Amino acid sequence: VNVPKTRKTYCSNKCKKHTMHKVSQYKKGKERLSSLGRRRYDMKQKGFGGQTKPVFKKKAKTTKKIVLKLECTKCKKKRFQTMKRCKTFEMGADK
Amino acid sequence: AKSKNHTNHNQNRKAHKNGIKKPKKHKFMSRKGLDPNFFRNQKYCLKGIQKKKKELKLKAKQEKNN
Amino acid sequence: KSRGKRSGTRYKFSKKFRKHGECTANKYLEKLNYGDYVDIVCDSTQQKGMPFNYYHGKTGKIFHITKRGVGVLVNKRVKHRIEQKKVCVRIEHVRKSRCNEDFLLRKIKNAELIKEAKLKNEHINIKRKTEGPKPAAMIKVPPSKIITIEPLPFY
RNA sequence: GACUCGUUCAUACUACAGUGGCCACACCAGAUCCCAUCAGAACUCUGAAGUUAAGCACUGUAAGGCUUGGCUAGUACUGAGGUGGGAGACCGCUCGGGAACACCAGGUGAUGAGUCAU
RNA sequence: GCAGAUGUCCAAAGACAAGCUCAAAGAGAACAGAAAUCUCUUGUAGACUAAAAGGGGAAAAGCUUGUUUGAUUUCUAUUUUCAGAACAAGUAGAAAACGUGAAAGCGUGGCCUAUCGAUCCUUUAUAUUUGCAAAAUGACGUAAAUUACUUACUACUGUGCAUAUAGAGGUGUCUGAAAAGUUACCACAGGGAUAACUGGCUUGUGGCUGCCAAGCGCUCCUAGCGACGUAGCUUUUUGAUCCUUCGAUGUCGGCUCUUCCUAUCAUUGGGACGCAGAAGUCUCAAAGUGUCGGAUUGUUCACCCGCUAAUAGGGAACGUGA
RNA sequence: AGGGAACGGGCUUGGCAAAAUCAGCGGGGAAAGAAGACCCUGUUGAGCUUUACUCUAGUCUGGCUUUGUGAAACGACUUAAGAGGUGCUACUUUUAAAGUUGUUUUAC
RNA sequence: AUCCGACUGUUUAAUUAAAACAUAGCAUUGUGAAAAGCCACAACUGGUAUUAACACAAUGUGAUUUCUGCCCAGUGCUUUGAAUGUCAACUUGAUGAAAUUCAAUCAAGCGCAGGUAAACGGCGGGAGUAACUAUGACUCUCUUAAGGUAGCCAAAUGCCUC
RNA sequence: CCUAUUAGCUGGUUAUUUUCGAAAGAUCUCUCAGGAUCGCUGGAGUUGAUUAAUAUAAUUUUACCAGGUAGAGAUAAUGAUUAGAGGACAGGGCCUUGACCUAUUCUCAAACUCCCAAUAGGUAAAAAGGGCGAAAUAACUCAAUUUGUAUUUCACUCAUAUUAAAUAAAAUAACUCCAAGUGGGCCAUUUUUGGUAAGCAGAACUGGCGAUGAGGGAUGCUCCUAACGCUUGGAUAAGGUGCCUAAAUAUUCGCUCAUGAGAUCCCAUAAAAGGUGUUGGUUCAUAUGAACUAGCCCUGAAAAUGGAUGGCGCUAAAGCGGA
RNA sequence: ACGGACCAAGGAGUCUAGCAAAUGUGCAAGUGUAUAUGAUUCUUUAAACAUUUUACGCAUAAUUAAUGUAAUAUGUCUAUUGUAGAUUUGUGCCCCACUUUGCAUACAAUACCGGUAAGCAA
RNA sequence: GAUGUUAGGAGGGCAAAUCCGCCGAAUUUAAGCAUAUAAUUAAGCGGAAGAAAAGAAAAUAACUAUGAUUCC
RNA sequence: GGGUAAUUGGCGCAGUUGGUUAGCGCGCGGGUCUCAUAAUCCCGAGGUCGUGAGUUCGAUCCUCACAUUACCCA
Repeated sequence: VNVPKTRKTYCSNKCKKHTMHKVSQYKKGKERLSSLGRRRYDMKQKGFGGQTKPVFKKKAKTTKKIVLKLECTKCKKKRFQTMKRCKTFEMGADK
Repeated sequence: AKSKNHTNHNQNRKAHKNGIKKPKKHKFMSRKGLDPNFFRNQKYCLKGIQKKKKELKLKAKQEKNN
Repeated sequence: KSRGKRSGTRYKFSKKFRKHGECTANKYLEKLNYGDYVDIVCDSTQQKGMPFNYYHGKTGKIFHITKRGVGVLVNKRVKHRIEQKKVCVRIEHVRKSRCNEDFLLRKIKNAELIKEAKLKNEHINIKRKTEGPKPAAMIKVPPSKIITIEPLPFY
């Protein structure tokens, strides 16, 4: 799957025209220790009792859905676009 | 043990026991998602019709009640 | 184990012998109005707006018209009851239904008969006749025309 | 007689042969321009010397195909009944419905709107 | 059950438009051949269309070229499964902004039918939308007034966190637990919904009896056989089924004892012979009488030694364990 | 014998069928025992085993505290100067032994 | 005469008395001591121990005779380390208004490098080849950590197998 | 003692009459001995009908649709497949071997189709509506403020006296609420998949058994008749009429002799192959010889306690086929 | 197939909490007087009786995560609009067709409230 | 610190329904199960009274503000 | 995912702003005789892309590629 780095498409925020967007790949980003869920999980894990929440270990599928971050070059507003899942994904590779 | 996977036996008898119900077939159907720019115009038509009719009736009522 | 959209439509959605090819240009000129009856026959040459397998050959009255599509209300039998189903198809997959044409012609002809009957002050039967037993007939036939039939031997 | 836009989408198709032309179609003359290519072949543009040779129209063929009818045939098959037959496989009867291939014969179109020429 | 296919692939293999027509065959052209390129004729698709298969497709849905990002944001009416819930996958539309084409139009991914995922949690985007429980934090910002706790007016106000909305991180047992064995020491609740035995139906397998006649039988199909085929009987084998029994029908063999069948091993009386006699083989009526001693093995089965007239085959809940 | 949940004491069709008793007997009552111990099921257990999941006693190690009194060495920090490349200024090294802290050894 | 166990002894009270257990003999392992080994205990404390390597503790094998082969790759166990990667709390430093967020280091363990099989254990396959035939001393080849050695056998261990 | 722990599992679960009356499908489920949820059922209630209509209908007629199963075909396509016949690219010695082409030919397909039934299925058959006009309204549509569309209001009027086809103990309707049980099914006819087959496994339609007795099939959960308050008469169905056993040793016409006759669907087995037994037909040869044919009978036809057209028995039938 | 040798007596859908539906009853935009108090009531009486003119529950208003906001709209004490529809009114005290009125309810259409989009936004 | 048959006194045990401290499960529910639930319960140890315990704000609110504890 | 190292000649290998270097593998000449072996020469995207900089494989950054440790709430 090849996707060009830029794309002239509809802007859905702060502009309502077809503007040039720079495209990139969304990344998950690290979970922070101060999030409410993480704090609750850590407090629960304290003490005796062992593991208190399920740990998933089936792992059926092998790929992930590809998410494109589109940034409008005018308003610098980011937007998300979901691609079909694929094994190989390059951005702006050779034609 | 092995289970009887499937059968349609007696289903027709069950269906016909309370008859094959027919749809009620009302006179008016909701126009919620049908032909906008047409049913909006119909709304305007109806609003104008009520305006003219009610203003005629109000004129008659005023001239008859003094 | 297989219940796709077009499962089991090998022959139903296939074009007739020597009748392949896209729909005729004249079909796009067909006139459709709200509330009139319409037949749902799937044209395989046009893929978008294709009706589901079940509704091929069914009839229903139009409840919606769009730029290139028709929403038609069709009765579907589900176990213990019939229920109304709004199926949305394209123009190519719909055709004017002749399920009413005898009724329409009867209405026109009966009206123009009732007018003249009332004009002449006559009582007429306007209902259909459901013809049954024929009257006695007094028929003639040449003797050279009667032929004697007897069962044939085996061979 | 002819043309344009259609309808039906083979009775309209295909092969071979014959006949037909004043404008009408067309073949045909040319490449400066618009345009187009390896190639003015095509496409596009400008023409009017020549020709029905072809396209096109009409016709023909113990022509193929297609189409209508007959016949296959009440045959094949089939709905309902049977304390019907038969060891069975299957096959009648009663009340009903009813094909197909093949073969035979005929046919090879009709038509809406508009326009041109006489 | 049968033949398969899916967990993908594609910035083009998506969108639009234009032009063109494909597979194959024949004929012809230096190298040049069955195949390499070119030309002509025929060519209803016999090609191609990502993949399985089935549909669809010829001035195209195929090939080539040009321009593009509609594979975009938001929302309805709905179809398939169906409870007419959800997901998912589609269909017809509407509000924006675009692409393409001269235009009519077409385009909300792939010509159509498959190609996928809840809550909670996390993550990153959006927001003139909100909160963090007595308050403030852009900022004394802008106007006036004095030595103040002055007065009016400002969409835009700290870190962190939490919220709302939208995608994503996955549950393939795919409407979605975080999960290795063994019990021949075993326990409990049950199950004839379910095995191991008889019995029952079926009889592939086993055994037995027919039909035909190519041949064998020195010649001669049928004295005796009978291949290639084909019709049956039996439940004496093993199968197949799971109908009865799991609040229990004591599941191998032998010993003992009785009875029954005949598909007769001997004995009785016959018929045939490829019958000189002798011995034998085929066969009929016939179940009255009889069918043994031992070595090895738990064996049934088997195999030897020996007698015999003969040492036949079977059944009786695989007869028979109060 | 039949049919029947496919092995009846009862049902159907037959054979038959004549009081009361004694002693034996082991064919049948699919005889008695006894909620099958084999097999399967149960989101019922238990014993046992492991590189099943999650923990835990014990054990190894580090930190803080108990923990006091001295010495030395080394390191680091702070400060003044020299040199290197280097845009009034920015970074590296060396020089003091100047003040602060940590470590390692050692003494009581 | 064969098999098993050397023997005396012990055992499943009420289905198994044995070839099972024990045994002497053999071998291995830990430990030099109250900061040791092994073990008990909630703590305090204790058993061995009124003990001290000719001892105590933990194992395997199982008289004698004759032997006890090869493999440290795997898994265990164990030995050395400032060359050494990884790591927690703590500590230190930077930033910040602070919470925080970032970095840095001499633990053990693992990893790295060794040792160990009377530790758990393991210990191959194709072809060709000798004046009859047969077989294959011999040769070639694949391959392992090592390719089952001395022995022994249709053994209470061999299906095929009567 | 916690503790009457828990049990999707086994057992039990106590008066009468009357009325209504099931399911053993389906979806999801760490689900397959369970549950929830639809469906089927009861009770309650309202709206309706009570106007021989209308709503309505497991029905038909009329009109119009859709189909690719049975059948048919191989020369129509694909896939097979047997043979020859005619006719100008290859090998050897004008000839041989073929290939190939043309027209034929034998035989086939659940995953083949030129064609294509029967049955099954759908829509429509007028009054809250239709037809025909005018006038208004709209921001819609159109080139159209007068093009169209839709709506509204006025007009006129479209069988109804049998009712816009027939028939209808059609309102015993429609709707709403609450809730039980059920969610192991099985059998018969017809169709069909796997299997050699099965009282086998799995499906389709309808009817039954379950949940249900009565008469008959001797006997029998499922067959035939027929479904059920308590009675008196009558007459029948299925099936029978020799006796068991109510009713014919009835009448009338044929066939059959069996030293293992035969005798009512399900049903309680019988085949290939034979017969110079007898009965009736068909076709050839100068009442003879043949060859066929199909009725009954016979051989083929052997199993274990003693034995079963139900028993007795029956042959001028009490058997078989009719009337 | 399992339980039942016999007889007597005992023997199993109940109680409470909480919700809903159904029906009866009272009152009704209100309803329930909670705890408690008073009062010649004090065997019964542990029940009955009572409650100086914004306690609390439920209802009377919804919607949103939420700061919050919150239902025609003052032209009119009219009370949104249709199609069916009960009842009523007249003409052809006992049929029906026209008028008249238009409950309940059903099917729609409209407004308006809260939230979300979109447009504008001092 | 000791020691005292110095003088005068106190504690010890029983009893628990209510009460006050400690210690502390599992059955069970989740239709499995591990956090959770059972439950700050049962069992265990200790200590009082006719009541015990709590109690005179390092309280609540955010209002026009309330005013120890306990109980309904 | 966090931390670490690595892949440059056919082999292996260490090396960093005024640099692609070597031993082994390959080719001939010559040679001290037969080897050795001086030397030329075959063998390099310094893993890949981007970035920094009179003067980089080099300095920074991202990608997959390998090996111990370590984290494994939908």
